[PDB]
Amino acid sequence: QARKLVEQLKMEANIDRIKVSKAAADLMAYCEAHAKEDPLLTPV
Amino acid sequence: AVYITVELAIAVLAILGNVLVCWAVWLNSNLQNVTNYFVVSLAAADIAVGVLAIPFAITISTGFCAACHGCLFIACFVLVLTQSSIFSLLAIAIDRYIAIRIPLRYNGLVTGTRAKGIIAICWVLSFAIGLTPMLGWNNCVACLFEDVVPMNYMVYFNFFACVLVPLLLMLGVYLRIFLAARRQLKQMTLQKEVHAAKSLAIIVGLFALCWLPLHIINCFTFFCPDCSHAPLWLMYLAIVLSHTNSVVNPFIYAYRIREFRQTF
Amino acid sequence: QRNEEKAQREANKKIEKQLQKDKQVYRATHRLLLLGADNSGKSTIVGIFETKFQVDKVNFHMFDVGGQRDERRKWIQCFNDVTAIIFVVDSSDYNRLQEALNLFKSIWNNRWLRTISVILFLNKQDLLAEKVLAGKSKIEDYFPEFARYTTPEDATPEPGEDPRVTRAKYFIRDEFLRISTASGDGRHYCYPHFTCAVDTENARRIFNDCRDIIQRMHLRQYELL
Amino acid sequence: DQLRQEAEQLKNQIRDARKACADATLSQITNNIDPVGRIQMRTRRTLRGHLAKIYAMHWGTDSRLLVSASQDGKLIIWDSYTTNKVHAIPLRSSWVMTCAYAPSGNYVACGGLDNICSIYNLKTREGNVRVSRELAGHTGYLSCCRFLDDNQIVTSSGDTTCALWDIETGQQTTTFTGHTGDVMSLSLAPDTRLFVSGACDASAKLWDVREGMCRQTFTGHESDINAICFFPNGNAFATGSDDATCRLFDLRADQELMTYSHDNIICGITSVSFSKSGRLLLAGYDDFNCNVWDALKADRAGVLAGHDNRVSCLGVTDDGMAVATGSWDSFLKIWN
Amino acid sequence: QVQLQESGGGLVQPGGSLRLSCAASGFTFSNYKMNWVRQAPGKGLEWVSDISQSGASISYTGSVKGRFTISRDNAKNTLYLQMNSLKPEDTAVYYCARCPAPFTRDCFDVTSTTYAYRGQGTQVTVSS
Ligand SMILES: CCNC(=O)[C@H]1O[C@@H](n2cnc3c(N)ncnc32)[C@H](O)[C@@H]1O
Repeated sequence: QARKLVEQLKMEANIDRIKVSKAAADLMAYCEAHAKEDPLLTPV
Repeated sequence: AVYITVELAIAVLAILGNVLVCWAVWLNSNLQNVTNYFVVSLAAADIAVGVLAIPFAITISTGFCAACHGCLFIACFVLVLTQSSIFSLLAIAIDRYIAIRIPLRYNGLVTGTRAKGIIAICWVLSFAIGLTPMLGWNNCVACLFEDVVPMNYMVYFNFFACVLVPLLLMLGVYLRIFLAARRQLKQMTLQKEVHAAKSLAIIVGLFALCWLPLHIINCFTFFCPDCSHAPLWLMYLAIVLSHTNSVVNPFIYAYRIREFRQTF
Repeated sequence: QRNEEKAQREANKKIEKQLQKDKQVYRATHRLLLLGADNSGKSTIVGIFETKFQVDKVNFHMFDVGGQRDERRKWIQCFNDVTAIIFVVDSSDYNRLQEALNLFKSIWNNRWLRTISVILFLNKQDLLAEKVLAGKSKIEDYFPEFARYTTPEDATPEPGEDPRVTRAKYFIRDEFLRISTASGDGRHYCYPHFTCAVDTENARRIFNDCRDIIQRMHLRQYELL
Repeated sequence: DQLRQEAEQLKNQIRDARKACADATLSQITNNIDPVGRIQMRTRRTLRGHLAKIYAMHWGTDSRLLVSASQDGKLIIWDSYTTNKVHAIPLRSSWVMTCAYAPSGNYVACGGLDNICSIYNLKTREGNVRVSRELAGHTGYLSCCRFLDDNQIVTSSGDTTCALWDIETGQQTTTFTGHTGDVMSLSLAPDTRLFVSGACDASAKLWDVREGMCRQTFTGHESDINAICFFPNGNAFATGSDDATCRLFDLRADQELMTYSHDNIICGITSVSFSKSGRLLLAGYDDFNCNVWDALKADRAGVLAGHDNRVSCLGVTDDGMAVATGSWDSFLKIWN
Repeated sequence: QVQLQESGGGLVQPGGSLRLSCAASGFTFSNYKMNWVRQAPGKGLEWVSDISQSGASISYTGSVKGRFTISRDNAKNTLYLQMNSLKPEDTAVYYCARCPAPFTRDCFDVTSTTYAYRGQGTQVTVSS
C-alpha cells in the first residue's frame, strides 16, 4: 500500500507542468474558435 | 333578477377556479396521476357548469315562449351537466375511500385506464338519468322549470339517486375515512382529531349546504302545496347556492392537496 | 421514408403497450430495502438479493444489499422510490448495536431517505432474554442511560416475560425511537417489532406496517392528520 | 513508518510543483472577455415513459437516439427528433445506475447494484434485443460504463477500482487500481487513448488505456466526486461533487485551474457535461435544477427549471445541437 | 489534499487523562459534521462520539458517556477530544473522521479501512 502509493506519486512527480496563463489561453481560445461552430450558445 | 347577476358571477368564479386547477395538473409532474384525473374530471364538469349549465339555467328562469321539446331539452340538459358535478364529486370520495381501506392493492385495483372508465361511468350515467324526462316521465309554452320537469321525478328518482345517495355515501364514507384518521393519528391527540373531523366536515358540509336547500323546497312543493311556493328570490337563492358547489369544488378538493398549493 | 416514420411509431405503440403493461405490474408491486448487519438475523426473515412473495393479493419485492461493500452512501440513494426500509438489528450484540443506532441515525436523517418509513425488527429477542437474565454483560456499561430508565406504562409484554427482560426489551426501542421522534416533520414513522428466527409471522408484521405507511401517505396527501 | 513519511513528502512535493505552474488564474485572465450573457434554454420535448426514477443516460454519435436507464428495470432507447420508443429493454436487475451508447450505434451498455455491465445488441438478426455479453467481474456496484469501441468497454465500479473489458473475450483485459473509495463516474477522451474517473475519495485520476497505469492524481474537492466529463479539446475536465462546487482540472497544468461555486447553492452535483464549444459547463444539481455555468469566467449564465425530483444524469450531443437531462421524476426533458 | 492529521496520543496510566487534537486541512471545516472512530487491538472500528456543524447537537457512545468530551474549533479548522478517566478497554487507534457530505446530519463512515475523509490515527495506549 505505502510502496505502491510511493511508486504512484513517484510516477506522478515527473510530469510536464505547463503554465496556467498558457493553459487558460488555449482553453479560452478553443471556445472562441468553436463559439461560432453552431452550439447551444446561439440557437439555430 | 338577482339570480341572473349571482349565477353569471358563479359562472366566472367556476371557470376561474376550474381552469386554474386544470392548468396546475398539466404544469407539474407529481400532481398529474390517477388522483388528478378524478379531481380534474370534477373540475372539467365545473368548467362545463360555468359555460353550459349557467347560461342555459338563466334561460329557464325568464319564461320565454318556445316549443315544449325545445324548452324541456334546456332544463334537462342543465340538470344533466349539474348532475355530472355531483357524480364526479361522489367518485372522488369513493376514489379516496378505496385508497384508505384497500391501501396496498390501490395501484393494482385502481389504475389510469380504469380511472377514465370510472369518469366515463359518471358522465354517461349523468347523461342517462338527466335525459330520463325526455323519454317518459314528463307531463309535457312559457318556459319554466317546475312546469316542464315533473316534481315526482325530482323527489323520488332524482333527489334520491342524484343527491341523497351521494350525500349518504359521502357522509358515511368520510366518517369511515375519519375512523381511519382516528386509527392513525392517536398512534402517531384531540387537536389533530378535531382538525381531521372538521376537514371532512368542510368537504361534506359544503356539499350538503349547496344541494339540499333546493331539493327540500322540491320535497316541500311535492308533498304539500297548501302553503305558497318559495318566492322568486328564495328560489333564486336555492338555484344559485346549488350552482355555488361548482365554485367551491375547486376549493374543497384542489386547494387541500398540498402539491396544488405550490403550483397556484 | 413516409412508411418508415409511421412504422417505428406503430412499433412504439407496442413498446408503449408493453411499457404500460409493465407500469401496471410495477406500480402494484412494493419494493422493500431489507438491510441489516453481520450476524443480525437478516437471512432469517427473508443469501439471496431479491425476494418476490405474494401475500393477500399483494406482490412484494424485498431487496437485500449483501454483495456490494459496506460504504453505503451512494448505493443507498437508489432506494427512495422504495415503500419501506426493513432495518433489522441484533438485540443481543451490545457492542455492535451502537453501530446500528448510528446506522439508523444516518438512514433516518439522510435527505433522500427522509420520506421513507423504517419497519424496525429488533431480531434475536429470545436470545437477548438469555443474556439479560444471566447478567454477565451489563447494559449500563454500554448504555449508561439504562440505569436511570424505568419500564414504559403502555408496554405490553408476552405472558411469562420477566420485568428484568421487559426493561431491556423496551430500552433498545427507546434509543431507536429517540432518533425517530427527533425529526420534527411527520413524513415517515418507525415501526418497531420484537422478533426471533423461530417467530415465523414477520411478513404479516410488514404487511400491517406497510398498510399504515401508505395509509399515512394518502391521508397526508389530503391534509387530514 | 519510513514508507508513510516518504508518501506524505511526495504529496507535498507534487502540490508544490504545480503551485509554481500557477502563475495566473483562469478566472483572473478570463475577466476581460465578454460572457455568454442571458441564456434561457426552453424544453424542446418531454420524454415521458419511465416508471421509476431515471438514474443515467447517454447520447449516441449520430446525435439523435439516446438511451436511459431507470430503476423500474427498463432501458428505453429514445429518439430525440421524433420523441418515440425505438426499443424498450427489460433488465435482469431492476436497479441500474449507468448506461451508455456505443460509438458505432450497434451495442448498448447498462449496470448497477448487480455488479454487471450488461451489454445488449440492438442490430439482432433474429428480431428482439438480446444480451450480448454479461461483464461480471466486480466486487461492488457498477457506477459507470463507456464504450471505447464495439470490441472493448471501460468500466468503473464500487470495488474501489476501474477496469477495461473486452466483450469478445468476455473478461477484464486491464485493471485500474489506485482510488481509496468507490468510483462513481468516468469519461473517455476524444482520441480514446486515456480516460478520467472521479471517486468518493474526492480526487480524480487520469488513467492510460494502453499502458494500464495512473498518469497523475488530481485533488481539488472536499467531498465525493459524483460525475466527470472531458473538455472538447481533451486537455482538461470538469468534476461535479457533493461539496456543491465543480472543479476544472487541466491535464497539462496538473491542478485545479478554476472552481465553479455559488454560496447560495448548498447541495451536490450529480452530473456534468460540456457543449461542443466548451463554453457551457452544464451541471445537474440535487435541488431539482441544473446550472448553466460559463466555463470561461465562472459565472452562472442560466438555469434549468423543470423537474420534481433531482436531476441524476446530463448528456450532450456529439454535434452539439441538443442537450438532455434525465431526472428522478422519470421525465427526460431535452433542451436546445 | 483532504488530509486530517491527528496530534497528541500516546501512553498514559489507567484513571488519568489525555487530550487528543486533530489538525484538519484541505476543505471548509465548519460545513461538515465531525466524529472520532477508535480501533482496539485485534478488533474492528467503532464510533466513539460526534459533533454537529455549529457545535451543539453532540452525542457519545455509552462506554465513553460522561468520561470523554468532544469539541471543535471552526475558525482554525481542527477537532478535539478531551479524554478523562481512561480505562484499560479504551486502548485504541483514535482516528478523527469527517462525515462525507456537508450541510447534513447523516454519516456512513466506520468503513473497512477504505474511507478517505479520515486521518492516519494516533496510538492511544493504557497500561499499569
Ligand atoms: C343534479 C341536480 N341539478 C339541479 O338541481 C339543477 O336543476 C335546476 N332545478 C332543479 N329543480 C328546479 C326547480 N324546481 N326550480 C328551478 N330550478 C331547478 C337547478 O338550476 C339546479 O342547478
